[PDB]
Amino acid sequence: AAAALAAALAQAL
Repeated sequence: AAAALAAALAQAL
């Protein structure tokens, strides 16, 4: 979950 959510953020921005 940590990685999944971190990555979401990265892509959005």
